[PDB]
Amino acid sequence: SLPASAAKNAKLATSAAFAKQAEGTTCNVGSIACCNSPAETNNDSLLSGLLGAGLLNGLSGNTGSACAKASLIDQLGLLALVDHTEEGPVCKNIVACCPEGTTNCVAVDNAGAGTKAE
Repeated sequence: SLPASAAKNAKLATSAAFAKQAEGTTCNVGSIACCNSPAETNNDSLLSGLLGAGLLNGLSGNTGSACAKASLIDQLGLLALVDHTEEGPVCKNIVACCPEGTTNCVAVDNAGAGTKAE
């Protein structure tokens, strides 16, 4: 357990499929996130505050589908919008780009269901 030792990668532990996602979807590395259906992301009343470790916001124009970033995943690991498959840690539903700090996240999918090439 030694952070930032010869590590030139900052992916989702593996990504792979999530990397194909990050290549197929127009987003940014330090603003890469996953957003889930509001009823599930907000399933827990504490979950709503759990995703906002840095006082962040939800989808741009849609207060409900909040997005947790890869850094947030290494901070808490919000399983509300994260799904696990043998391809690695991947999106649960909606893929979008979200800033760490304070502002909404932009969605470049919406109606694609956050699919990834294998």
